[PDB]
Amino acid sequence: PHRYRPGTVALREIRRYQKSTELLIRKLPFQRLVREIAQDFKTDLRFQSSAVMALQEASEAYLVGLFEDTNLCGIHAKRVTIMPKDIQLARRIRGER
DNA sequence: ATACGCGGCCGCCCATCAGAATCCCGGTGCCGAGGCCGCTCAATTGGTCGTAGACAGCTCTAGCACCGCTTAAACGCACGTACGCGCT
Repeated sequence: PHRYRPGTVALREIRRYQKSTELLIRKLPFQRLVREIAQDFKTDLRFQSSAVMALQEASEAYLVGLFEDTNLCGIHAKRVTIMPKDIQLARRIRGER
């Protein structure tokens, strides 16, 4: 009986997932969340279904980029798994915040 | 030939006059608001025309809601491997 050796599945997908364009985040929950905050400035406002996507794309890509910076720093240390600080470390250096 | 005298020397406590050092009052240099000001060219003033844009009417897209059949994706847990990370 058989189970793939660790780290054999993850890379395979990386690429599969790298080749394609299609969004990873969910249409319903995303939307609800967007509505949640927008209400908190002013309550009960509307957006064209696309207007929601416009918003959805700009952030989905945004993370994937940060994860990439997080990874280099994980590597720089002789490590293998993106730890917390690395993200923060990354955040601090970019000096966005 | 043999015995007495003393002489400046000196430690002693005791006296006089100048110099060192702290406190009572100080001048000096640096920084930053002030004042002065004056020739003047950019804002203000009084004024006309016209056009953006507020506004009200209107219609006509699309954002919401809502439902249920279908199912892919998320979930949670079980088991172990191969890394995080600690030490030397």
